[PDB]
Amino acid sequence: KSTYRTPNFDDVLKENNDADKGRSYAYFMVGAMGLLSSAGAKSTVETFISSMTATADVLAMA
Amino acid sequence: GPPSGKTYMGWWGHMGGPKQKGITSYAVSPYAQKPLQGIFHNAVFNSFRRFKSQFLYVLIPAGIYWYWWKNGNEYNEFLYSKAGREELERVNV
Amino acid sequence: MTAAEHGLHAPAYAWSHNGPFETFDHASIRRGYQVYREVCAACHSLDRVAWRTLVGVSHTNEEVRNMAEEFEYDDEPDEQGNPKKRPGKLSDYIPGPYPNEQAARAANQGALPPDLSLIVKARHGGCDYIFSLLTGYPDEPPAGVALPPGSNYNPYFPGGSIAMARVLFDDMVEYEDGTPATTSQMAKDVTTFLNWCAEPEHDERKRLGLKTVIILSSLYLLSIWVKKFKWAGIKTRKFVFNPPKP
Amino acid sequence: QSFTSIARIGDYILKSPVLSKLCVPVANQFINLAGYKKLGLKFDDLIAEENPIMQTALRRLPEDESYARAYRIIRAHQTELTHHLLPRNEWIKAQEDVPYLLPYILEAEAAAKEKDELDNIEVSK
Amino acid sequence: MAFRKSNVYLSLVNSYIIDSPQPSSINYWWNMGSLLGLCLVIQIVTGIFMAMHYSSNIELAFSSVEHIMRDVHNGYILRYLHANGASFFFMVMFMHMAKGLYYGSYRSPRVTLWNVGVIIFILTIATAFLGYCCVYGQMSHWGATVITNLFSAIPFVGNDIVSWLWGGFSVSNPTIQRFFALHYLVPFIIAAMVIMHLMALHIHGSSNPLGITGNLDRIPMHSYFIFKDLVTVFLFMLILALFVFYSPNTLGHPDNYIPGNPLVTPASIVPEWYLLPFYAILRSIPDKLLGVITMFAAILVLLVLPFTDRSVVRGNTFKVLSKFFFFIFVFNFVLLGQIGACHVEVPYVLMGQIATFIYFAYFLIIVPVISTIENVLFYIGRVNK
Amino acid sequence: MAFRKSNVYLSLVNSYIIDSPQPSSINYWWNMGSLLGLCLVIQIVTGIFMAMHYSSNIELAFSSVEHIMRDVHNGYILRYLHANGASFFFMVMFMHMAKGLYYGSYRSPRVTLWNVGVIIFILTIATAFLGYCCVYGQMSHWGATVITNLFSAIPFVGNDIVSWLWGGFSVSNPTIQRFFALHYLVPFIIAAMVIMHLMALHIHGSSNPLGITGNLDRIPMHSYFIFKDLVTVFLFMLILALFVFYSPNTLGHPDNYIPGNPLVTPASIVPEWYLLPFYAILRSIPDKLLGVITMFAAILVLLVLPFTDRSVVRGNTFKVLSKFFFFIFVFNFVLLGQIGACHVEVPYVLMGQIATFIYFAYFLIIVPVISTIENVLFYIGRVNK
Amino acid sequence: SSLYKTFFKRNAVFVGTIFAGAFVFQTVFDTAITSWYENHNKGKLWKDVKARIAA
Ligand SMILES: CCCCCCCCCCC(=O)OC[C@H](COP(=O)(O)OC[C@H](O)COP(=O)(O)OC[C@@H](COC(=O)CC)OC(=O)CCC)OC(=O)CCC
Ligand SMILES: CCCCCCCCCCC(=O)OC[C@H](COP(=O)(O)OC[C@H](O)COP(=O)(O)OC[C@@H](COC(=O)CC)OC(=O)CCC)OC(=O)CCC
Ligand SMILES: CCCCCCCCCCCCCCCCCC(=O)OC[C@H](COP(=O)(O)OCCN)OC(=O)CCCCCCCCCCCCC
Ligand SMILES: CCCCCCCCCCCCCCCCCC(=O)OC[C@H](COP(=O)(O)OCCN)OC(=O)CCCCCCCCCCCCC
Ligand code: HEM
Ligand code: HEM
Ligand code: HEM
Ligand code: HEM
Ligand code: HEM
Ligand SMILES: CCCCCCCCCCCCCCC(=O)O[C@H](COC(=O)CCCCCCCCCCCC)COP(=O)(O)O
Ligand SMILES: CCCCCCCCCCCCCCCCCC(=O)O[C@H](COC(=O)CCCCCC)COP(=O)(O)OCCN
Ligand SMILES: CCCCCCCCCCCCCC(=O)O[C@H](COC(=O)CCCCCCCCCCC)COP(=O)(O)O
Ligand SMILES: C/C=C(C)/C=C/C=C/[C@H](OC)[C@@H](C)[C@@H](OC)[C@@H](C)CCc1oc2c(O)c(OC)cc(OC)c2c(=O)c1C
Ligand SMILES: C/C=C(C)/C=C/C=C/[C@H](OC)[C@@H](C)[C@@H](OC)[C@@H](C)CCc1oc2c(O)c(OC)cc(OC)c2c(=O)c1C
Ligand SMILES: OC[C@H]1O[C@@](CO)(O[C@H]2O[C@H](CO)[C@@H](O)[C@H](O)[C@H]2O)[C@@H](O)[C@@H]1O
Repeated sequence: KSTYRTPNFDDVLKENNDADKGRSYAYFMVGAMGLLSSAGAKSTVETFISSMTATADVLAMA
Repeated sequence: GPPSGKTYMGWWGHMGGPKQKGITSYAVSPYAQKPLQGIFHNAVFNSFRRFKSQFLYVLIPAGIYWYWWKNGNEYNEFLYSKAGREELERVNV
Repeated sequence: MTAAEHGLHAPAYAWSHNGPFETFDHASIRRGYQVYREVCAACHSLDRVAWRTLVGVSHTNEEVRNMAEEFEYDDEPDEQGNPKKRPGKLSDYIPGPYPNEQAARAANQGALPPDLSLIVKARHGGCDYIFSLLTGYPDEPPAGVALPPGSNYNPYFPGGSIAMARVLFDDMVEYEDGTPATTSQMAKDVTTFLNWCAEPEHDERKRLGLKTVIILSSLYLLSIWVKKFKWAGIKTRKFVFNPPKP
Repeated sequence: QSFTSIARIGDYILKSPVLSKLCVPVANQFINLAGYKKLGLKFDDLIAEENPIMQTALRRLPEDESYARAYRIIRAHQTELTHHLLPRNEWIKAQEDVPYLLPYILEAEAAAKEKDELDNIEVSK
Repeated sequence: MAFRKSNVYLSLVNSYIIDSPQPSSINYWWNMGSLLGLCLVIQIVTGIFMAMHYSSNIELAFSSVEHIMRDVHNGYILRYLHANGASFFFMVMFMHMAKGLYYGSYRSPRVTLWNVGVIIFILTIATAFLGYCCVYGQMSHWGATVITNLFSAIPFVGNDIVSWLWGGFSVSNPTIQRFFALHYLVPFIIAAMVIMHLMALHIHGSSNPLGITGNLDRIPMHSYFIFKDLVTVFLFMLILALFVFYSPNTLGHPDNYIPGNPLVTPASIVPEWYLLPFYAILRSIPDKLLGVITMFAAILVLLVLPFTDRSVVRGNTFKVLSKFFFFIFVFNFVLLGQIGACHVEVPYVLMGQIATFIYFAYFLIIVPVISTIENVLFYIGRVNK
Repeated sequence: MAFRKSNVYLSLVNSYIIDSPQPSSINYWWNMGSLLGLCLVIQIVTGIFMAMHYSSNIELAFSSVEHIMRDVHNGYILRYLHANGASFFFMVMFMHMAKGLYYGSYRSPRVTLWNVGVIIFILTIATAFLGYCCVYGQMSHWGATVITNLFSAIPFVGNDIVSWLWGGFSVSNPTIQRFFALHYLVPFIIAAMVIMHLMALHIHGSSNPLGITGNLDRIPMHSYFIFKDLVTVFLFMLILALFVFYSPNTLGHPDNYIPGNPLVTPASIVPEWYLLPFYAILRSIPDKLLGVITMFAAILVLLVLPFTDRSVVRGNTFKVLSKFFFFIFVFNFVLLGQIGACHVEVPYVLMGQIATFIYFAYFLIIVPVISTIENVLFYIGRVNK
Repeated sequence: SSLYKTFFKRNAVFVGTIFAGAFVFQTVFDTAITSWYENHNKGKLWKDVKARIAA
């Protein structure tokens, strides 16, 4: 078999209808994963930091 | 830097494998492939492949142990019921 | 282990707080406090519960303030060094009935009524067990069972022999909201109140759980899609061998 | 376990009509159930190589077979990573599942054994 | 060259997490290691933040955990994360170890990797023990009591070691305070041990599901595996979240919600689930000394596997008999755990004794016998004479 | 290859402690590093053992240290070693840093080495501060108050950070307990930084008193420097033992033998001796914010040395003007410390302000001017054109 | 998808936007969840019971 004859990738390739179909999907997916990871990270950092603030039992305004 | 020992793995450019000749490989950019739909086309279709090929190696020992457990569990239940106090006095002390 | 020793399994009642999306019924919490105060408090403490925690949950600031002010607490000694008392405040903890373990056992034939602040989490069965115990005292023990002088039979209690006698009887309390105070209704109410004592974070815990699980579920599916994309080139990589010429 | 030892026991069984009629069928069954042929590998491709005997053997293996081994290995990792099997027409057939490395392994093992014996010989004056 | 390769610090990050050559075919079972790293970090971070509101004094210990549950903002999240986190830490370590058993990861040249791992397992169990004691509930007191007494089985100096560990006449104030001190220490030793684990892993790289060389087709750690690990990181978090917020106490024991009492051992006493199999092993030997020895040997026997496996190939992928017995072993391990959760009663006692023998026989008999048989089977199933 | 070089773990020990090529001419000043390692180990070990008898509760802290002092066998030795050990740690660190300024150890290619060092210095100071707070004497309380309040200078979020560090209205229970938790944590962070420190040292090796290349004549770390370091180790232990057994409280403050009182700052309040120079710098500025900034800049300006040293040769060995001004710097630092122990009074206030100026002028003005001048002196003093 | 292109045009979303989006998401998501949660539990919350208890 000649190395110049590229094997069949038809079942994997998409018809050139929108070359950016995959890109946009991939970028939205990455973008959303990063958005939610950032929200999650901020919430986690805040959860720990806030646990160091005055506990419920020492806020007595006697 | 000091000389450390030889191992069976190296690094990029001298990994430690045999010389490779005659193999040609091809690949296509993920950006040029159908926006991932193989999650419910060749994953759910080809699903249970890893199942029906290996399940017996897991199911038989699983079944053997489950039966042994249920059998011993029921025997215990009987031994501690009114109907089993006679056999309980025997097998115990 | 014999059935008696095990104790009867407690059935699953439909607590309105059973379920990932359910808060406690606060009206039931409020009613439960009354049952605790009028029926249980005389023998059982609630040492880890501070008055201020009832506020915004089952009573208003005023209602709790007034409830607390009915009890005395050790104050700071006067200028001369003599001890002095003071009315309780929101920062104080619900006062117990006994000064020490000895006084408690004396008022209960040698037995010690445990603190109930964690009773719901300190027993297998949770609410179902507490409820079943409170409403599970038969009029007489089963035939053949000899009961230790001073004991009471309850199938749900391991061994069957418990130092606490049945205390819940129809209409021994008069609910403020006009609810018929039947034994089971009162049992349902205190158990709910006791669950709050043990898990005051319940409502808030579940709310954050919904948030956390939706974010992570999304994050999980997202990560799979992203992974498949970054691996697409490798997953479809093709190989061909052409035996080299010697 | 050394291949010399495996061969000694295996040859013994293979020469005995009684044992051979009893064991070989079970062994054939075992190899088909093993499934490595469905991945396109020959048994000798499965031998753990991180030891001096195998390194010696793989060094001595002729160029052409060495390139062939490399292909079967690479093709297998790829197939395995995709969670598929190769099409049947690419499966190694029983006729092809030949012990190509074995002779090199036995040779290397015998040399090391002799070297070990000679390193520890006693002398009788 | 790139700054990530030339910089003294970044080059370490680069070699272990970025350019590290991974076998192209390692499956999801190879994601357990990164997960154990997450666990350690989760455990340490949550522990430190809780440590800020905890009191080791035997009289304030239990209430200070209650103080974290009730008064500390997000305190119940910290505690449930820590407590449930410990459980997940063990479930993941069990899978990581099982992955090792199944794929012959313990085999040469990865013996040191395996041995350091056995070290980590022991430190992790000791750490978990010490942490549980700090709560000072009924299970804590009696667990501290039973486990410290394990050393009383050492002849002659046995009882002195126990008095030394206790720092008194029984588990008391000095015992809880040092246990908390030690609980804080060991996680840092484990981390040190993890680094050694990774150093051994690095000189040989990871193995693969085929059990053969990965040298012919490696793909960089960065991107492929950094993102593949993220998948399991999120699934681990999702499941831990399900337990933490929706079922935070199903993996624990209600008795630990009752303050420790030196005069009463609850009839309902049961060790933490992850310790149950070892507990069952010890309980199977009707002799004090022989009982502790066998239980400890149950962990140490993991060290003999590199020598009892006679197979000429690494891993169980192509071995029918080995695959079958591997699952017998796994299921025997679960049964040992279930036995541990039962009472010392007739059917269960014999079953435990039988399961205990099956546990040791796997490493000492079944593995070496079956592997030898498979070597011959692969040979006679093809070679002609 | 020798097993010490081939083994994955021993090869690290061998390259850092055995075969490491050391410049043949390094003198005893290069023995401070190993001494600092000894200090860290002394602090960690003595600390862990005391932690076993300590109670961070504000109501129990002071008494728990007294319990260690009276009731714990050899407990006074632990505390006196830990306490005096802290001071020695700082005296040896000051000499280690001074050694650096003198021999130009901060310059290329060792700036990363120096910067990590500055990081370690800060971490150690914070650790020592947290430790002092755990005794909860009169100095502990007020030290905690002043130092946490240092952050109230940050605009807008200032008072919020303080409230967060305190965990309440003032230095109280939540503060002492978290400070103990963090006191236990930072020393492990320092250990990790020390590894980064040693990593950066290793790729370039040590410098020498001649300030020139050591590549033409290296001698192995083992025997030579292993035994030379032993000399200073014993000396260090001898002097430290003298204080621990014969003068345990000379380096301390009597006021810290008095339980913390939230309503009374003693008129005799003085910071721990090793912090005095920095304290004097802060007092020299009649403005709150500028005071804390200048004090922090006093530590950060150490990072500027690699750029302000314009000299073409490394070290002061052959530099008359630099050698002189270096000692002006050392004694000025000592004086700043003396001013620190004095009351805010007339002669002292001006002296502190001028000394503070000299401290900064050294790095920003003196070094660059003097080094430039010497560059030209070395040139015209021989070049005949 | 043109919906994506109109906003980012073949470029991946930048950090700043990601972070900015995370801040908007926290507020909006919290409100939506609390809202759904409280409504699902109408009649059980203290604020609902406080309204009932008027005598
Ligand atoms: C109580 C405490 C528990 C804490 C532990 C939580 C983490 C669990 C880890 C699970 C694990 O290690 O299982 C590994 C096995 C091996 O699997 P394999 O041969 O490598 O995979 C081939 C993939 O489909 C390739 O496929 P893929 O393209 O990479 O996507 C795979 C799949 C991965 O899903 C996961 O999250 C992995 C478990 O994504 C999906 O399609 C799922 C959509 C809902 O995966 C299985 O077979 C799972 C059954 C055991
Ligand atoms: C302070 C509280 C905490 C600190 C406690 C630890 C103290 C250690 C720090 C001191 C230090 O680093 O001093 C370094 C200087 C520089 O010295 P050098 O130029 O390199 O030495 C040439 C050697 O004599 C060669 O000679 P040698 O053959 O190595 O023996 C040297 C000498 C070493 O003594 C020591 O203990 C080292 C300080 O032993 C003796 O003969 C005298 C015994 C008293 O040593 C000095 O002589 C100081 C000069 C001012
Ligand atoms: C001190 C010693 C401790 C050690 C004890 C062991 C730990 C306890 C066990 C916990 C779970 C571990 C399960 C086994 C570990 C994973 C096994 C594995 O690696 O399986 C790989 C296998 C199929 O993979 P293959 O690569 O071989 O497929 C061939 C492709 N050509 O995949 C399969 O066959 C499918 C996997 C089936 C898993 C079912 C596990 C059942 C576990 C019970 C759960 C416990 C809860 C009570
Ligand atoms: C944040 C800021 C950090 C910096 C703070 C600095 C604080 C000061 C540190 C305290 C001790 C000072 C250590 C002195 C610094 C190193 C001294 C040194 O290296 O001196 C070398 C010098 C001669 O050495 P040569 O290598 O140049 O000899 C070449 C022969 N051809 O040999 C000499 O000069 C003789 C030795 C001089 C002894 C030092 C005396 C000063 C002692 C201070 C007393 C402490 C008071 C409590
Ligand atoms: C409705 C109000 C009450 C509630 C909710 C309640 C609840 C409980 C519960 C849950 C237990 C734990 C049993 C166990 O170990 O599982 C208990 C024990 C006990 N209670 Fe009560 N109780 C109430 C009223 C009383 C009264 C009025 C008294 C005192 C006369 C009393 C005396 C005791 C005693 C002595 C025990 C010990 C049981 C034993 O160990 O045998 N209780 N109670
Ligand atoms: C804190 C616990 C541990 C950590 C962080 C850890 C981490 C890791 C990591 C990151 C890997 C590489 C990826 C993988 O295969 O998952 C690995 C591999 C390995 N670990 Fe661990 N490990 C731990 C405990 C253990 C234990 C207890 C054992 C054994 C008793 C063990 C045995 C192994 C082996 C044998 C490998 C190589 C697997 C292979 O490549 O086939 N590890 N570990
Ligand atoms: C490998 C890491 C760790 C493991 C496996 C571990 C495990 C445990 C376990 C099993 C418990 C009892 C859980 C319960 O039922 O409540 C516990 C408690 C505790 N741990 Fe850890 N721990 C780890 C690290 C840490 C660290 C580094 C600290 C100290 C800074 C810490 C501080 C505590 C505290 C304060 C408690 C008491 C509060 C509680 O009950 O959760 N832990 N730990
Ligand atoms: C716990 C803290 C520290 C430890 C354990 C440590 C340890 C060491 C060691 C073992 C050496 C080699 C031998 C020697 O020169 O004494 C060294 C060199 C060095 N260290 Fe440190 N160090 C510490 C802190 C610092 C600090 C605070 C600085 C500077 C602000 C620093 C600056 C240096 C420099 C510049 C060198 C190279 C000196 C030369 O070769 O000329 N170190 N250190
Ligand atoms: C490695 C650097 C360390 C330094 C510089 C250091 C420094 C200090 C200082 C200045 C004090 C006050 C001494 C006094 O006047 O009484 C102190 C106290 C204390 N430190 Fe550390 N420490 C270190 C590490 C540790 C570690 C790892 C622990 C472990 C928990 C620890 C535990 C304690 C305890 C319990 C006290 C209070 C008892 C006492 O006064 O000695 N320290 N530390
Ligand atoms: C102790 C071990 C704990 C965790 C082990 C897990 C290992 C994975 C770490 C993930 C880092 C991802 C960085 C990707 C990167 O830099 O590539 C950057 C791209 O990064 C992105 O697109 C950001 C996507 C959002 C990342 C999600 C954060 C993960 C949540 C953290 C949870 C972990 C505790 C290079 O991109 P480019 O190659 O296309 O030019
Ligand atoms: C924060 C950590 C900083 C960095 C950590 C690395 C520092 C290393 C300091 C440790 C010095 C102790 C090394 C002793 C190990 C030497 C022997 C050895 O490695 O034998 C190993 C086996 O070791 C084990 O089974 C146990 C590991 C010991 C765990 C120690 C806690 C043999 O390995 P070998 O090098 O001989 O491999 C080739 C032979 N086919
Ligand atoms: C240090 C790692 C600890 C994280 C362990 C994760 C296990 C699941 C429980 C997480 C809950 C903690 C906070 C919480 O309750 O938030 C909840 C939201 O949680 C999430 O979104 C969790 C997803 C996790 C993403 C984490 C990214 C990685 C961490 C980076 C840290 C720099 C509630 O949020 P909230 O307080 O309402 O603002
Ligand atoms: C200062 C540090 C010290 C003393 C460290 C000691 C470490 C010991 C071992 O770790 C290496 C040990 C934890 C490990 O044994 C190998 C476990 C499997 C022990 C398993 C174990 O648990 C129990 C438990 O949890 C209980 O709870 C209420 C009660 C128990 O009996 C009633 C047991 C028990 O009978 C056993 C065998
Ligand atoms: C959770 C951890 C936290 C909040 C850590 C904070 C760390 C801050 C800094 O470390 C980097 C800080 C310790 C360091 O500043 C650079 C020192 C030189 C501060 C010097 C210092 O000491 C004093 C002291 O010791 C006292 O004792 C009785 C009393 C003091 O006034 C009366 C002072 C004082 O006026 C100053 C400036
Ligand atoms: O404390 C109650 C008291 O009642 C006795 C009377 O003989 O027991 C009978 O009555 C109890 C209350 O109705 C039952 O709980 C008990 O089961 C029944 O036998 C005493 O035994 C007991 O001390």
